[PDB]
Amino acid sequence: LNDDATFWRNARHHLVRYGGTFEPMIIERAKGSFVYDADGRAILDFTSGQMSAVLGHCHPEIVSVIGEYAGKLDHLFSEMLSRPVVDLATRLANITPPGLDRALLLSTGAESNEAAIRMAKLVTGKYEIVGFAQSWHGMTGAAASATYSAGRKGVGPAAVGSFAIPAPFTYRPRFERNGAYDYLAELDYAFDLIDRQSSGNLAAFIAEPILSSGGIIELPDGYMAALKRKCEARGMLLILDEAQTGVGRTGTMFACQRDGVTPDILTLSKTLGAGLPLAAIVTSAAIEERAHELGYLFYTTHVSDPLPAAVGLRVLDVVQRDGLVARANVMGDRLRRGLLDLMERFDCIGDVRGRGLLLGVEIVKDRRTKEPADGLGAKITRECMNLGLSMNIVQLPGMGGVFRIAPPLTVSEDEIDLGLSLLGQAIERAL
Ligand SMILES: *Cc1c(COP(=O)(O)O)cnc(C)c1O
Ligand SMILES: [Cs+]
Ligand code: NA
Repeated sequence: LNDDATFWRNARHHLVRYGGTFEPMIIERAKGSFVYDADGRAILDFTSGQMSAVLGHCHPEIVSVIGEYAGKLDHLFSEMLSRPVVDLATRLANITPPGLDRALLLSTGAESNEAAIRMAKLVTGKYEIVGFAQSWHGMTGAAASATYSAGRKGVGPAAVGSFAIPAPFTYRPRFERNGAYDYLAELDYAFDLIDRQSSGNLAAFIAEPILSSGGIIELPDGYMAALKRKCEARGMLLILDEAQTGVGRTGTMFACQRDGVTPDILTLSKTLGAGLPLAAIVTSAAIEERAHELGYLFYTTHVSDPLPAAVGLRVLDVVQRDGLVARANVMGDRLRRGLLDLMERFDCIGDVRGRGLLLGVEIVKDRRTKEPADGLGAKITRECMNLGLSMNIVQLPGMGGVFRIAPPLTVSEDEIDLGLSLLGQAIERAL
């Protein structure tokens, strides 16, 4: 049972709390689309762990590659190359858009964004970084300085030159022109303000193609292209953080492929490691050559470690051959349809958005007022867990609570249906 007195005693006495509250269960195993508590109760994992397990839990091919390299080639001095590293870097060059040629293999998402930001500052000779007002790029210094959805208070100044602009959000538009939401004009207006504040040192703009922590805000048609042009006109690099959108989750191998806009640097992490700590940045040959000429440094314990690289390569092999990018579209559309059906039934569902298997459901009190539903969102989430459905709701000011729904790309039709059913029941009893 989950009530193990000594487990909870040790947890309270010895864990640093780091945000939120801990779930009241003891997870003892995980397999595929489910995690199991100490009573053996299966819980449907509708967030793929921490928005990361694209192949689901304990996929046999990952188990196989992990054990193989753990016993054969594990960790190396960072100046020593090995085949998993060169193969993964080569695969990444080959599956990312033309213009992204060279990779750096790291461990975490914040870390990949730090490497990208450092590279942009170095090759531009500048230091100001612009991100979105509802962004999430990680907890470490430069990534946190460009993170606006949370965490900026109580911990002193952010990095010098940190700026944000509003993200285009079609469900809660606040910039009108000719009686309609003109998000491109909003983007111009924002950059004019950036330009006036800048010391003339804009190095890069960093962006998630779909803002996850910020409420599953998808950049609308033509926005990314317009953003890239704002960067080009200012000699800024565009860094796209695909920690959650990359590796097929949104229905294309990388979300940047949907808009056809190729960033100067692409960062990958959560979905690349599929649960394991592996991350990466990919950039063009021209930018990498210039960074090298200027002495680029990003040396870490695990940079180019063969075991993580071997895992990432197996993850890409599985996604490609089992056609998991396509599954994200088919299971994603099945899930979306089911969510829209719930929306037909429940007035509290104000919006269903997102792409592929990265969907968002926003809870409101009034669909006309779009008034956030205080407490209802939390209620629904608690009822889901009681029903055996693991969910996550994110709450930002001026917005209703948003469920972030991201099941493994290996999720079955019956599992999508089970989730939709448990969600409807949870709403029914939360009301
Ligand atoms: C998870 C996340 C990060 C941070 O990755 P960590 O491994 O937590 O440092 C970076 N970018 C996005 C968009 C993420 O959601
Ligand atoms: Cs290493
Ligand atoms: Na490429």
